[PDB]
Amino acid sequence: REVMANLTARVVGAARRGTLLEKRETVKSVALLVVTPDRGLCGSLVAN
Amino acid sequence: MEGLNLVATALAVGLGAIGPGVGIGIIVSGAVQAIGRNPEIENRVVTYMFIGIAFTEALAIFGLVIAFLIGFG
Repeated sequence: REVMANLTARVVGAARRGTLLEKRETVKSVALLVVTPDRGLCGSLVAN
Repeated sequence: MEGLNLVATALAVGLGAIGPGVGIGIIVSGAVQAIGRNPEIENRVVTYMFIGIAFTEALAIFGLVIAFLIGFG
């Protein structure tokens, strides 16, 4: 995180601001990574 | 003989072309690369580039002036 903070503070206004750092406007598709337990008996955690 | 002044002026202008020409070429290449690397500071480096040019061409100008003196008196 510290190295990434230094690198992001270094680069400003680049060509489409990198690739993974690109603030791509007109958002049309969002992918979600949800992490859940493999087994039950957790309580309200999986439901929450 | 007779063409010594002409040879002198030609050599002076040619040397003031070979030196300052490569100098301003290096100046422009370095400034363009620096601008491509950092467009935010461009103004400053551009001014510095111009200052360098305003020096280098000046030397060539001096040579041309000297040649013109040899051409005239």
